[PDB]
Amino acid sequence: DMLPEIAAAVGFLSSLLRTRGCVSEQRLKVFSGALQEALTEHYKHHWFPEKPSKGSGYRCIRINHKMDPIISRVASQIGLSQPQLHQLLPSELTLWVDPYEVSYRIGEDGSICVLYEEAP
Repeated sequence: DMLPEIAAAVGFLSSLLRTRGCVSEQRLKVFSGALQEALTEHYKHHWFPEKPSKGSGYRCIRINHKMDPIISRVASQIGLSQPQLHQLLPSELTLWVDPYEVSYRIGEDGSICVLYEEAP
């Protein structure tokens, strides 16, 4: 039903902001909630538990020269600018949020790390 995978993904980003930033828990709670909501809306029509790769490119969260637009706008709601995000988050991040598995990679050549796995 998407909640756990989205929650794990948002929990990861929130943890990066807590550790690297000086961001209050009030703000981190707003950020976590709003991002969970935003991604739930974004992923609604692009979530196929029986085919986890289907929609994987659409759902993937990327940070390059550009910040991911959903992260940017939710971050703005808690008073973080994109320049700040560029500094607080890893610079070459890919975060895949798929049915039964959330994983990520930092840098084009970095390891693939599994954040969340669960059995269908």
